[PDB]
Amino acid sequence: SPWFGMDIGGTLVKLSYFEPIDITAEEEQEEVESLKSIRKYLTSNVAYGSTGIRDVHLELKDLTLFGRRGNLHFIRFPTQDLPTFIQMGRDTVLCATGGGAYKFEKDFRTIGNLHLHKLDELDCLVKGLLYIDSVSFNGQAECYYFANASEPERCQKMPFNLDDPYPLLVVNIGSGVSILAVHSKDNYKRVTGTSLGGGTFLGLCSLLTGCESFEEALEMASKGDSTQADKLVRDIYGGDYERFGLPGWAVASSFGNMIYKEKRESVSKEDLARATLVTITNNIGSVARMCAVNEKINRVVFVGNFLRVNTLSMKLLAYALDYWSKGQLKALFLEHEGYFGAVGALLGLPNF
Amino acid sequence: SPWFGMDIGGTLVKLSYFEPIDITAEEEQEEVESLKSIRKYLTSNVAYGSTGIRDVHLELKDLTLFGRRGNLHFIRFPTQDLPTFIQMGRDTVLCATGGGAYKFEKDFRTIGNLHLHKLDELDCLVKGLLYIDSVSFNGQAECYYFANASEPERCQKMPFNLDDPYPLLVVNIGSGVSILAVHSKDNYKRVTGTSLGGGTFLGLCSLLTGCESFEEALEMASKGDSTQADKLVRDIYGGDYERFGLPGWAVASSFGNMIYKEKRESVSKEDLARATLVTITNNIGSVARMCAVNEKINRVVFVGNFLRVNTLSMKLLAYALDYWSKGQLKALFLEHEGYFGAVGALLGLPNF
Ligand SMILES: Nc1ncnc2c1ncn2[C@@H]1O[C@H](COP(=O)(O)OP(=O)(O)NP(=O)(O)O)[C@@H](O)[C@H]1O
Ligand SMILES: Nc1ncnc2c1ncn2[C@@H]1O[C@H](COP(=O)(O)OP(=O)(O)NP(=O)(O)O)[C@@H](O)[C@H]1O
Ligand SMILES: CCS(=O)(=O)Nc1cccc(CC(=O)N2CCN(c3ccc(Cl)nn3)CC2)c1
Ligand SMILES: CCS(=O)(=O)Nc1cccc(CC(=O)N2CCN(c3ccc(Cl)nn3)CC2)c1
Ligand SMILES: [Mg+2]
Ligand SMILES: [Mg+2]
Repeated sequence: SPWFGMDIGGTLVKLSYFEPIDITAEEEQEEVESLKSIRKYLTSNVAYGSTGIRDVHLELKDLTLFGRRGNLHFIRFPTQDLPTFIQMGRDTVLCATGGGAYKFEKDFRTIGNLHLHKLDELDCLVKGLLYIDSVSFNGQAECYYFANASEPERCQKMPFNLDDPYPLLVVNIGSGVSILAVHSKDNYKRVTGTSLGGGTFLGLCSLLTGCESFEEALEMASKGDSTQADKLVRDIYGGDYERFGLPGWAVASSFGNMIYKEKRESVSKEDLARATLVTITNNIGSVARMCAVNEKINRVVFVGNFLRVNTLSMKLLAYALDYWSKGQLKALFLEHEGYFGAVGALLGLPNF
Repeated sequence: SPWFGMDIGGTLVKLSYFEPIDITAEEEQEEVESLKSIRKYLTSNVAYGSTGIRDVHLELKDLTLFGRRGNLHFIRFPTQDLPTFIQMGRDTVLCATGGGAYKFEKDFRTIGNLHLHKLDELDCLVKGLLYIDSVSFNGQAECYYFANASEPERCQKMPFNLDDPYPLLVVNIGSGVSILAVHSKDNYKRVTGTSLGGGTFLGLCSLLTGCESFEEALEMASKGDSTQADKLVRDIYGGDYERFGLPGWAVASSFGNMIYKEKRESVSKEDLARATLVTITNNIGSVARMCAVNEKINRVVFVGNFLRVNTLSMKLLAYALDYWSKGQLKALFLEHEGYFGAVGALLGLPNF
């Protein structure tokens, strides 16, 4: 049976596959032809169907897992296309997490003799994050931060060490946002959550700009000016609100300038895309800072796929968390953002 | 000179006017004709120009202020129409607060011999809130709450006593949101703020629904179904996420269902109006709960004009704060929501 780990989220399905590389000549013969077909199909292709993609750059090579050496692959496709994935399988023990592990449980059982073990989203995320950081990113650091995020000419990506990870605040930005407090390998809790996450950015941007992909929305946002839609502190005061340390550039009312008809007619759809990204990202950073202060944790790590190929939100989170906390909080990022739940699910395989 | 108090916000100008009713026959003669014209104009009309409105139902009658008896009037008009207000005046000591007191300072000085004293937004709000509650709403309670907000058949407006107000968390929902911690009459601080406030609701609703007024947006929202645009917990899990006490009706991703083109074509503009209101209101309630727990305050009072003639957001805030805090936090409301800054400004008159 192939070694899979699956995280079926509200938007994307994340799959981690361990490809054995220490296969003996005897094991090759005893290998069923289906096992050879799936290993070939997954390793000989980087695009599966019309919506499946293998993130080759994230592959962990020559990893010792469950006593065998192999390569850890990372694959994603939209949850909307899961019925196609299941239909291909109908023509194995599967450890699955995320909300879709429960919603689509009966659908997975349509595969004959398939064993489905539902694992919790929290346990898989924590165990997956701690594991990937422990085995490193092919010798490189899994965790990184943006040094000197306050100054753009110095803002550069730099590695960060998590050999003593606790305490840790995990901000999972998926369709929504989940915030976890990790005090030990077995002591972690979900602090809170907010429904304004990646789905809000993509949903609002589609309504406002007509964008047809997450990548197209980011490209629109890169060419836009969010101040054309947002009302700033200087729009209300004429300058900085120094009594409470609020600079003039700070946003006072997101989309606040859109109450005037003349500015709705002048705003570009690139501006609305940027304003949507800024609004969602700033609110997540503010909520993350509030939970960090209440939980008394100074390291805040951001995961989920809202931040993939999304450097603007990362830089925005890095600058915001450093400025507003006056340097006491650290925004941290991980190379394998959206796959930790799938890895944690795969790590539950020996328990069955 | 007339006794005015003005709060020039980013969206609305709030004006409090004390009309003397104990005027003697000698004072009437010594009264200049301009003083008689303005008192007549403000008391003989409920609509000033095309955008000014006097909230007659909020008037405080037979109030003893500064040693004289009189009526306290409450008037509002859009900040966009302030140049008209100033032009009418050009053809008096004015205590003004809000961001517009600084932005439009030079404009007020165009009125000959006018004395403009800028007062801070925080001091006027706290002093205005505590004053109106102390003198009551014509014998009735200024503060009220929604009892049994968990059960709709029992949810009813009930008075609330604030004779010992401290501690108190004030959530000022204007264009943005400001959150204040009030520990005493002279010990209060701005905890934090979020740019997702009333301006975000009105701005986004105008972009999505083409609404042309705050009242029209609320009427659209009353006829809509926010679940047509929001992705719920049951949309991701198929039911309740009982591991973390999340019911199936809870929103997992605001506007999250709008990532699918088929649902963007099926959603009504009434649904988008409701989803905008719910998204903004729920996020404010969640932020208010987080600040209340960190500040260790159990009474959260909501002010600003985002909640005027807006019972849905009030009921939403009342239900959310009671449910998610498991009954430990209380959502409180005040009859004179958006005028406390203007009252506090007027109360600074003896200091000049
Ligand atoms: N190719 C993509 N398609 C859709 N969304 C993408 C894509 N790439 C990045 N994203 C962003 O990543 C977010 C989803 O991230 P993800 O962590 O996978 O959430 P999820 O697990 O599927 N939902 P949830 O059940 O709440 O965890 C989307 O809302 C987008 O903002
Ligand atoms: N007639 C109205 N016109 C516009 N907005 C209204 C109106 N009535 C209620 N509102 C709502 O009330 C919000 C403004 O409330 P308000 O407390 O007066 O803010 P403000 O003080 O002018 N802005 P700020 O400078 O940030 O305090 C608007 O964003 C609307 O959501
Ligand atoms: C990965 C879990 S998921 O699959 O269910 N998706 C998901 C993603 C983000 C948020 C949520 C919902 C959530 O966490 N809530 C707790 C905090 N809330 C509030 C709201 C108002 C108030 Cl006054 N107080 N608290 C709103 C409800 C779900
Ligand atoms: C009445 C005062 S006003 O006139 O200036 N209007 C106004 C209304 C609401 C909010 C604001 C701005 C504000 O309070 N901020 C502090 C908290 N923020 C963040 C953002 C990200 C992070 Cl990581 N941490 N903190 C954002 C900035 C202004
Ligand atoms: Mg997820
Ligand atoms: Mg205001």
